[PDB]
Amino acid sequence: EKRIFGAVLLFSWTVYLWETFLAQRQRRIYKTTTHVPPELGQIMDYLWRLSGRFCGYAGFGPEYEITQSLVFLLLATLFSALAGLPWSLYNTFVIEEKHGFNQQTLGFFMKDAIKKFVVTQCILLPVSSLLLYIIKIGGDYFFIYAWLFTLVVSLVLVTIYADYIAPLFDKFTPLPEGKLKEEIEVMAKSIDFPLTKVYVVEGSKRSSHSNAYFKRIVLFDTLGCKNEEVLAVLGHELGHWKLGHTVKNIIISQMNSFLCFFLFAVLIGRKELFAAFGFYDSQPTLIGLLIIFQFIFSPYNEVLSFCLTVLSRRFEFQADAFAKKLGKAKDLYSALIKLNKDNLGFPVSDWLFSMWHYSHPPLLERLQALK
Ligand SMILES: CC(C)C[C@H](NP(=O)(O)O[C@@H]1O[C@@H](C)[C@H](O)[C@@H](O)[C@H]1O)C(=O)N[C@@H](Cc1c[nH]c2ccccc12)C(=O)O
Ligand SMILES: CCCCCCCCOCCOCCOCCOCCO
Ligand SMILES: [Zn+2]
Repeated sequence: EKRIFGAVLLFSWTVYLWETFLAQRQRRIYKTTTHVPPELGQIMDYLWRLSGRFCGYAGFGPEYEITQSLVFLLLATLFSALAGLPWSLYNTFVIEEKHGFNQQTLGFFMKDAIKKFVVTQCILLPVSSLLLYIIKIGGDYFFIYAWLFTLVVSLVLVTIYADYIAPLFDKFTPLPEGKLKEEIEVMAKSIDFPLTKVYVVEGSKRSSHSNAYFKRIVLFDTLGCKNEEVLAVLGHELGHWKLGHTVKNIIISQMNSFLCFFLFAVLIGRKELFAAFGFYDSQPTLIGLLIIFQFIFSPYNEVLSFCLTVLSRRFEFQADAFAKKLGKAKDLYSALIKLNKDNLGFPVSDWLFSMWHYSHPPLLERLQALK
């Protein structure tokens, strides 16, 4: 039990020191690189027991484990929401305000935060009661049904999100008739993309930052770029579809989900895993998920994150190359420079920090490839 606890905590500190090291190398570049390089002249000018206590003053005794688990889920997410709030306010209303990006008031910010928290609970708790029940009621192969249920939930959520969740938080409007709407339609036909409707999301209610999303096409209103540049960026986006990157990501995530539920099944009988974290008299299923998925699986989670980051960089070069294929390299080149400027991206990075962290290859590497 001591080896387990100690190893989780030492791994945490080790990752933290590695990431502090990397961050320092990147911060050094910001303080050091004080004029435009020549490669760039043309590019820029306890809680558990507390939850039981709430349960028993409402008339629910310890035998009601899922109930206590749902209380814990509420308090844990509330605690994390509350401790994140000072930081999010400072980033939005000091950093983002200072550099010209924030567009929202404090009242919008708090309305938004409460709504996101409520909607999260509306989905999280019912789904959690069922998943926990499934785990309890189906071994020795419970993990197959646990996996299948999370796959179905994931599928439902993704299928309803556009119509039923997203409009609670953002304003979507059809792209107006004009020259851009028609060239998008031409391009979509050209690749057999069954384009249905083009929408514009009013991101400017929040921020002047811009970002294109991956059926329907949704474009930020802050995306700005002239029409031929929007089209090359769409060309790139549609490359993620033609090349099957989205399907590969879905398969990876469900294979990973299968593997973790299997290993959870292997490990969840080990009472030493619970004792490591102060659970002596009981082994609640949810606490089990927490310990195994977040603490015990720690090294695997880190290696996989890193592997997905490398893969992501590879997919981005491939999507750029698909837009080149479509004949849009010159416009994509232009588009990436202008978005880098509107969003104030700094186009020099430390090679180690960027290898570890960047899901998108540095701008200069993307421009060279488009040439
Ligand atoms: C051609 C480009 C305008 C659109 C293109 N979008 P795309 O790569 O297809 O997809 C984006 O990146 C993926 C990693 C994510 O999984 C997606 O959710 C999405 O954020 C892109 O290169 N996005 C980069 C570049 C970028 C767009 N807006 C930004 C704002 C700040 C910094 C960088 C950007 C990004 O996500 O960052
Ligand atoms: C006995 C092994 C310690 C070797 C690695 C040092 C870990 C330091 O990271 C701490 C960073 O996080 C700040 C909060 O933790 C402070 C306590 O760290 C003391 C490490 O013994
Ligand atoms: Zn992309």
